[PDB]
Amino acid sequence: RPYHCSYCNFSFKTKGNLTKHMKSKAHSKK
Ligand SMILES: [Zn+2]
Repeated sequence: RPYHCSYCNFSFKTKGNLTKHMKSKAHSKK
């Protein structure tokens, strides 16, 4: 699963999704 948050453990299956997390104001300015 090459799609794990840079903080949580919210894993996805693709980029469109992982990005959806890094898209919203989740928590990844780094
Ligand atoms: Zn996260």
